[PDB]
Amino acid sequence: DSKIEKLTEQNISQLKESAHLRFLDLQSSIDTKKVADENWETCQQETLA
Amino acid sequence: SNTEELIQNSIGFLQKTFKALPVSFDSIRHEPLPSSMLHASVLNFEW
Repeated sequence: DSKIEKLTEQNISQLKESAHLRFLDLQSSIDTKKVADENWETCQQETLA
Repeated sequence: SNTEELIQNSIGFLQKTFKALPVSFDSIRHEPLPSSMLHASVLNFEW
């Protein structure tokens, strides 16, 4: 009746798919940005040398 | 679980399919890959 989601177990699977996707997307997002930090740092050290 | 193994199989299949194509790097830097060079199976998301 309120916006608290639906107990009907037919979209519980839809939640399960979403949980796997959003989580995996966030995991990739941070993995990418830390690689960028490692690279730009290395390039800055190289120019200093 | 189901989705993780699904993704692993899909990424393997994609890696193989894209390793198949002959288009060289410099050829694609300046010219867009035409649609014919891929089978209509890879498109329409039947994998």
